[PDB]
Amino acid sequence: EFDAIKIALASPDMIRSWSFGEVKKPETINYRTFKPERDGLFCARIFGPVKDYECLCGKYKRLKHRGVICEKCGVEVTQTKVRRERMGHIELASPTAHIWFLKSLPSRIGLLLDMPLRDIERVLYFESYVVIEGGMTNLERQQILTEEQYLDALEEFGDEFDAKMGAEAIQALLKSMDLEQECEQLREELNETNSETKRKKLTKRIKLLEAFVQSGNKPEWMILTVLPVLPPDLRPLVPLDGGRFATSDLNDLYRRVINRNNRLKRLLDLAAPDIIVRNEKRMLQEAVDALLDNGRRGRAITGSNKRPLKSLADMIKGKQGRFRQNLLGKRVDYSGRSVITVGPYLRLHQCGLPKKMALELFKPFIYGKLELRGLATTIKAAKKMVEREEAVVWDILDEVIREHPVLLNRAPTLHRLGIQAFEPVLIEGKAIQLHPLVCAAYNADFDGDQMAVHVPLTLEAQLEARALMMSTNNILSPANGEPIIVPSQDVVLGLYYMTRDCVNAKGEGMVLTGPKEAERLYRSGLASLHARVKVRITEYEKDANGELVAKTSLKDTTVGRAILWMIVPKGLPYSIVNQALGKKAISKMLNTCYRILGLKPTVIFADQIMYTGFAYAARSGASVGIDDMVIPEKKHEIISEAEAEVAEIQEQFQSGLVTAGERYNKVIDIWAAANDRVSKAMMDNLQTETVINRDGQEEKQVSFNSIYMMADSGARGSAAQIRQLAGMRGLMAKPDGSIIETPITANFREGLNVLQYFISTHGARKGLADTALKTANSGYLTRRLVDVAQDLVVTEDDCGTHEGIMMTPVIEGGDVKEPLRDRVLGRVTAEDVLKPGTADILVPRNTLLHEQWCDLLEENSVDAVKVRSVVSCDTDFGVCAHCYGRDLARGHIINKGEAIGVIAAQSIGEPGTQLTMRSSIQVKNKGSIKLSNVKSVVNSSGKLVITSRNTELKLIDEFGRTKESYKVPYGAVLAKGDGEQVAGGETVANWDPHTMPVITEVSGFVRFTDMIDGQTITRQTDELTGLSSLVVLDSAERTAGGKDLRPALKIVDAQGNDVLIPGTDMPAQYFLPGKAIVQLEDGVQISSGDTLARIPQITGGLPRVADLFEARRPKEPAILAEISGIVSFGKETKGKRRLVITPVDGSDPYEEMIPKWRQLNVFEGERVERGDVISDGPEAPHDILRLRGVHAVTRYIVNEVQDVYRLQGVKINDKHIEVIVRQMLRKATIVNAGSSDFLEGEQVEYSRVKIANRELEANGKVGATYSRDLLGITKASLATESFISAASFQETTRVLTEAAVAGKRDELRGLKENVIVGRLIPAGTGYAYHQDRMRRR
Amino acid sequence: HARSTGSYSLVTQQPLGGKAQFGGQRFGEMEVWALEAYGAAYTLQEMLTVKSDDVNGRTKMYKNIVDGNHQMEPGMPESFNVLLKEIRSLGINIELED
Amino acid sequence: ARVTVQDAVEKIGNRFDLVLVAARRARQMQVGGKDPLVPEENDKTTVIALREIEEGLINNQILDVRERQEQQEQEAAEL
RNA sequence: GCAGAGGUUCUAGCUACACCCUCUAUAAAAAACUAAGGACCACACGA
DNA sequence: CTCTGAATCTCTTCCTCGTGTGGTCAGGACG
DNA sequence: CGTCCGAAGAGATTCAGAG
Ligand SMILES: [Mg+2]
Repeated sequence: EFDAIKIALASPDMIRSWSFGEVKKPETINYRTFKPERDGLFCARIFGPVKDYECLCGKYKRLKHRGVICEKCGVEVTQTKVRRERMGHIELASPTAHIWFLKSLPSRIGLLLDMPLRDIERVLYFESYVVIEGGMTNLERQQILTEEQYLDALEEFGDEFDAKMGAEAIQALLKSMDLEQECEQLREELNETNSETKRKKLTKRIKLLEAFVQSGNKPEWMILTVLPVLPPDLRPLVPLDGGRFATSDLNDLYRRVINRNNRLKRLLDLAAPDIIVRNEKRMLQEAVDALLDNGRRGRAITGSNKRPLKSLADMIKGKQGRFRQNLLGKRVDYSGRSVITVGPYLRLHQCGLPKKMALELFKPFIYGKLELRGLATTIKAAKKMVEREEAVVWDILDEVIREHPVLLNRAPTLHRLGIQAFEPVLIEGKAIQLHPLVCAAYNADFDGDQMAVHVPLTLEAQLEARALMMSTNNILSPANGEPIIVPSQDVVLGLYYMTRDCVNAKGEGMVLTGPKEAERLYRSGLASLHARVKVRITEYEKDANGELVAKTSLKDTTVGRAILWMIVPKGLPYSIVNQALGKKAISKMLNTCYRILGLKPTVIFADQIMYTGFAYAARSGASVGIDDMVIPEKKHEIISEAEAEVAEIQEQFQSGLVTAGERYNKVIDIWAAANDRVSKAMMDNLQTETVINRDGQEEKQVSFNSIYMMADSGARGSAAQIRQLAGMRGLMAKPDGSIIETPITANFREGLNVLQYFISTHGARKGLADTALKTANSGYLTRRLVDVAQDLVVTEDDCGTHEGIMMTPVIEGGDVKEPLRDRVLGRVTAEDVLKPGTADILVPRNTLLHEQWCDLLEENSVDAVKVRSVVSCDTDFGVCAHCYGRDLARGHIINKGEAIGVIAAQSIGEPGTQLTMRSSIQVKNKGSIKLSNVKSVVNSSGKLVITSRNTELKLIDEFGRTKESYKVPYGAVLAKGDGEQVAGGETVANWDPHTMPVITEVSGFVRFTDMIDGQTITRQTDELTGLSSLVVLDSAERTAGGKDLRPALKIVDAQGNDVLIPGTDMPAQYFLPGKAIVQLEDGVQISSGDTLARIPQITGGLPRVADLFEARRPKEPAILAEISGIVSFGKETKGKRRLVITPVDGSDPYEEMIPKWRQLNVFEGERVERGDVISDGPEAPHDILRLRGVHAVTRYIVNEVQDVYRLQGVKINDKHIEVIVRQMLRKATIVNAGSSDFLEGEQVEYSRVKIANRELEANGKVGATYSRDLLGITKASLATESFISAASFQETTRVLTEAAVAGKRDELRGLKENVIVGRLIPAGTGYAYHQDRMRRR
Repeated sequence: HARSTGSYSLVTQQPLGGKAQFGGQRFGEMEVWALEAYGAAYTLQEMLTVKSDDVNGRTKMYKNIVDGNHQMEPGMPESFNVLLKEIRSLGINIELED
Repeated sequence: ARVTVQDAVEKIGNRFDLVLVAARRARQMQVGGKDPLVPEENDKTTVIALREIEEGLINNQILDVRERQEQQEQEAAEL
């Protein structure tokens, strides 16, 4: 219907145009009669008639009298709904500043005038006079002059000089100033002054002035002469409550504002003394401030119940504001709620639903069908028929529920699968029945959990619900390719009990014709459910070109595993049902079924497996009892040993051999050892103790105990959750987190001591409070993630970009956390992968890596695969399908259009509730060892030493893959050589953790140059070996006398001539910094790789993810080499040491300040490339993006957040993190304007500058260069081109103020904009409509 | 708490804060995000416009369903008009281009 | 009756244009007197449209050309 | 059946979301029928 | 003496839906 | 019968160290 939305500063004439009148009486209504006040806030003439086409007097009461006002009262007669849009204005006697521009953080009014805000709101509050047009005076146009100084000026500036005060005075200033003149005046100060901070302030002023010379806005408009009022129906009298008519809302603020305005009018016409008039003007200013934004001053005006009364800005911001309460998400009709019920008889495509709920929700449909069939002539009679619940109504109801999906909806819809469609099955009752499989997807319990049901109305709505939202269409969660409808708790236990074996069970040994015979034997009761019997199966495989071949063989198995064979579809092999079939096995089964058979066979197989699991779990009778949890017989002796050990430790501490700290550490260690021992004893008693024969003498099998079956199967439970039942509960921590010295030895099968239960409830309360805080933190993170997203949809199909990220299996010192098979699956490569054979196109350039390709990758032993990343995509206002990859919910490429920003945000934020809050190098296995970027010189010991700093051991096996990766500290000696085969279990590199060696690159004679004993390095004594060792004094500790001279170590030969670096004219000098112990004195020869000086030397929870996504700089940021070159030092650590890096070829205009306490891994004789770390500690993403590139920072953040998610046992595909990061760094800064219109200081969206410079480079012109910058989610979201999106997120007042100053027009084009407006969403079915609309323009 | 049509609120959000008062359940911001994640732009649009606050839209949808033609007359949410009036009343002209 | 729309989306590889085309088909069936080509089995319009798409005889191109022909004989009705 | 009135009932009924018939300045042979308002703050609880 | 970095001060939220209750400008008398 | 009175981080704002 309508084009883009624009926002601008409201001109007073525009306000007059808006208003259909002018309110004068403060009074709203009469109580004598609910008729509105003649000139009050509720008024008929100003805002239209109260009743539908009736006047106040009632002279005209029919529709034919529309468009004519009354006579005695002169009120227009029209619809009452017109009263919801007619506005009015208040003619303020004295102009009042708008608080939004006044008390803004940047202070629009103050910044525009380039004067401090203290002065501004001093002159607003009538306690200091500004000097309008000072002219031929000492005082200037922008000058403060309080009462006494004003009198001092007045008594001797009695000329025509005038210095107005108040908001009128600032209006005078704003009128006097010319915006263009100020811009051209400040341009030369911008071009001249070299101060960074000062120029930053000048640009901020220039931006404000430019945003007013471009937009049709006048600076004077900020001061508001007329105050608009809302339509009365938007701020009504509130329900009568028996005539009480009372609520502290806008009506009250408007009443007080009108009262003050009338008082000012009376005083102005009365010519009251200036002090009283000034006080009343201050009161009016405070009233307008409270009206617009209450709480933007010290005292928030308070209504009844002594609470801040909601203002005109409290209803546009916050959770209860109009945006997030009525636009972003709004209540809906055709909706009902009830507790949920299992109802296993249902299929996941359908759900149970009460008759009353179907009758109430589908009332219009029932009325329509009744009218069509003629059962009721009219809607009114049909409605009565629905009330009578006549039997004919139920038959009609069954017709409108045949194929009408409903949207089951749980309240905390964390992710996409929170709401799913279902075909309602009419059930008698009052509880909605939810299919058991989708409970895991819903994260829904059956403990009073309630979920709303919504009824799609239009054919488009029902049809898209059926096509997309059906549980049949949602098998794989959007977070990862793993199935989401997997048998979760009880059916998995039934399958696990089904697929086991006794070594001697009834009916074991005989051969079975097939699964039918197995079912016949089990049901007849003459053969046990799980007995090892050979069966004949017709296994079907599709190894042909889609054709299924039949293989018949006698596979040894059990009866229970044979039962499942008739359930599985034809394509699945028998090797998947021949195991114990725990939770992981069933998940792998369902994934293979989805990837082989498809979707419909997977749905049918899931339903059948659910049926059989439930049925045979019922037949199993897998109960729980006291005898089912066994106490280890060795638990008593383990407890006795632990008590003896703690007694010995306490006795040692009493003597004084061990102090408190080491005693505490020893006790904790020995109690942990006892806990591990008792846990192992419990597991042995729970899975090994079972003794059962084989018709022979004796045999031992895996236990059939109830708790072991319910825990090992993965049905429900874990290692700690089973330890806390039979074994020692373990050391339980205090509130602060420090461990109680004495653990809760007693388990839950036995009783607990009162102190033991006190520690237990300490831990439980800590966990409950942690969960209560963590769910709120995760909700906030999900909101931020969604809103930094929601403008990113798959707009194209391909971009032809060769860029991407090189996907490599992640190694964090240990084993392979995620193999490349599960890391690149579903993503489209960027360049051809090759096997060890070179120039081999194993996988072509632009083929999606499905299961077959990934399986081929593993057997070809690939190491690193370059893949097209969503970050590297060059598509504007979206990304292409190929750069994203698989949908992760359907086995194909992402559909052109589907919104992936919201999918990624929900996938990231869903596990937020599941998160938390608080040497030597040894080879592991056999394999080759090669080093990357390594410089080594053979020493006299035959070992290997490293000259580079980022040498990093990668362990290559005989397959060519990197089994292990270890970081090599500088100077660490390597026992083995390059490419030397090593056997797992022996250390290859070892070093002193508290020592930084200065090992020499080339052996030879070293002369002590600039070494003075007494001034630079004092010869300290030694009380340990008897031979003194030279220790270099610290620069801060040593005086300036020994500080000016530069310590150095010159290398010479036997003839005394200097030795130069191989290939470098610079001699191999070495600098010794402070605190460097030099055992080797002068005249001592040094071999290669010999140490010269022995220089001596976190969170992973939800807050870590929040910091990572907000791009928070760490408390101790790691310094990275901004430029590549040699290192030089400047100041003598005068408070802040400065470091300068100069390249061999280029200039050195970069200087960095480094505090003394920061450890430096770099010296002044080595070459460091750009991005190499200098200090130690966490590195901010901003520096990584600036130096190492966008791909490097994307990889860093993806790896960090995945490692955070790894510890909690939750897996999220890296594409979600990648797209969120792409949305994070969508802003760019133009370092050189070039020929583009963009200014240098200006930062613009990367899409804008990319489009502009690609257009400029399309022809002979040269495009402008830019510098991309990374900013946090909560900062990228507000800093967006859409004002209506940033306003809806956070800081609504600031965003709206900046938009109104800018005059910027929102073009919609984002999911959340079109949601707020209420039009089609450019995400799914609306994407085609939006692209048609664009192509029609 | 099942409901089809009932009395509406000040902002004209039809469900009227569901309780004893006959109400519809708040299709909150999380559920809107969930539909956005799906390829849903018709059910979401209908349930954020013609099912909640569009007075002309609501009347037309009711008349259409009782007619048997489940056709959505989109219109515009009245909550957005309320927001426009509230932002204008602050003194910030926010309007639409035709 | 139908449970899943898989074969339909292998017929129409968009999963989004499928909804639009089947919605147009359902609109033709309800608002117009159009007879569904697959005979119904006590099925609603929104699912019989998906049944029509499943057999492959109804999609965006066939629907567009069919409505274009109907418009053509609509001009030709008055000669 | 769109601007009004009348009719057999029951003050009033003209599509008000709304139910039957008449015509453009005139009132009755006629059974099924009728109503279109409604906030915030706190508490407790559930998931 | 004028900015530099740094301490200080101020703003801006800090989940998402339900179900029961209860309390809320309060003009007041005079032409 | 009507009518007039913790907490956590970011950014602006001082504010300060050093030549
Ligand atoms: Mg539950």
